[PDB]
Amino acid sequence: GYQMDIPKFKRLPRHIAIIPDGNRRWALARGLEKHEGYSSGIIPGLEVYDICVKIGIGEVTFFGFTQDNTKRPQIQRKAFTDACIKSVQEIAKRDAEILVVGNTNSDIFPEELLEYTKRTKVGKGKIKINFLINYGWYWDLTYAYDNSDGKKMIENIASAEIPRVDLLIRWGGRCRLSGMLPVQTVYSDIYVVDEMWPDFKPEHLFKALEFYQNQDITLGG
Amino acid sequence: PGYQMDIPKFKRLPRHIAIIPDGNRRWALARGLEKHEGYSSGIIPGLEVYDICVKIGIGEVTFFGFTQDNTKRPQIQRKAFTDACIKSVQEIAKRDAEILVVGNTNSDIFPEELLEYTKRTKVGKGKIKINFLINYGWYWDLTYAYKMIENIASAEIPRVDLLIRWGGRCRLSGMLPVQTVYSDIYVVDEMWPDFKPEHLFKALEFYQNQD
Ligand SMILES: CC(C)=CCC/C(C)=C/CC/C(C)=C/COC(CO)CO
Ligand SMILES: CC(C)=CCC/C(C)=C/CC/C(C)=C/COC(CO)CO
Repeated sequence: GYQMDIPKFKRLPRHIAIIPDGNRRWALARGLEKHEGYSSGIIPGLEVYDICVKIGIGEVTFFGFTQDNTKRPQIQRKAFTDACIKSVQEIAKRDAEILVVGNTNSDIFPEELLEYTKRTKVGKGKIKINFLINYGWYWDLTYAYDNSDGKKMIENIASAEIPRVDLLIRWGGRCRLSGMLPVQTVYSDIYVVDEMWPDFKPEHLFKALEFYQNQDITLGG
Repeated sequence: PGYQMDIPKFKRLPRHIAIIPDGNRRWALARGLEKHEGYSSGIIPGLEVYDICVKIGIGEVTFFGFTQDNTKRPQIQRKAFTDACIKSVQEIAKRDAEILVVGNTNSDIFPEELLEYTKRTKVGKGKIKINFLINYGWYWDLTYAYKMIENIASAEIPRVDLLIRWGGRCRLSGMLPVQTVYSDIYVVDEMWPDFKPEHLFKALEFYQNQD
């Protein structure tokens, strides 16, 4: 990417979840149409990827779009779907183990991303990058209720390949999960960046990691 | 002008508030008390939240009491938080509420005293729903189903609009994963025993400012 001066951390999360929210508000603030902000959301994700590789984060899960999101106008659906496709394809030009998780039994799931629905090594690998594409919390839990029993259910949710989230970072100033991986996020420390996702700065992630290293982790204990 | 600051008028209210009354052990340690001594100082704060919610007309409040995960803690701490949870429900039972306790009753950790409240119980004039999670667990809740999603253990408890957590941590600690998927979360840095009405007022200001 480009040269940064990255702070030293005493403790790092194994698995970060990213909610790249605020693209529509960012676009409206600059006098663009709501849907135009998604096309300015790709380079921020590449900056997150570059920082995580440099500091040695093992796994990053990006919130792409949910089944709930596909209720929005067509022009928005096309914009966020196009940006999700480009994002996965950009990580595919780099060093990663890519996994896409979402409901592939839908016309809404992009054909371009089917190849990534089993973990796929690109370049040298050595960081796990997950994308939630046509994901839904309800679809995720009900996958287990249908296809499992009892103790087995939890192990058989749709997102079962994605492990517990240590740190969840959300851009766009809202403090809410928007149904991201309810099972993996029961204990996650949540950090909210007030700036919209397209206004990403390395300091956003540095401040989130400073927050994480200051937390007492009990995982329900 | 009066003893207490007046309860503000809010332009938007949540239908359902979740409360995580965290920080009791850190509060106790900071005062030079033993870890388990914080819990008994967390009961009056709950009654203050109850009183304020009745005054503004909040429809439903769910209090995080203790989880199955929490019963991994030392016996002296388990007895302290269990005793304080029992007292809390009994104090609401002397007032005006529709009380529901949700939790795994199939345990010698679940207090016999609260079995009568595992079906929704109208006390006094009712007019507010008060829920307590007692020996609750997210894993127990989701697996209880064994349509299935609508038959989770906590099915009677609706979507949480606003979740307020004391003790400065921004995390759910497995509180109602299904009901909290879209919840707005407000964190109070002060430990729960240091509850002030302004904590709840600022949380409600936060909620009414959301889009
Ligand atoms: C690693 C890389 C390269 C990109 C990762 C970030 C990403 C998926 C950017 C695509 C833009 C996008 C649809 C963000 C999703 O925002 C959601 C919440 O607000 C839905 O509207
Ligand atoms: C409505 C009323 C009156 C009281 C409700 C609050 C209550 C049950 C107090 C009881 C003691 C207490 C605070 C327990 C909470 O501790 C948990 C959080 O950290 C442990 O996991």
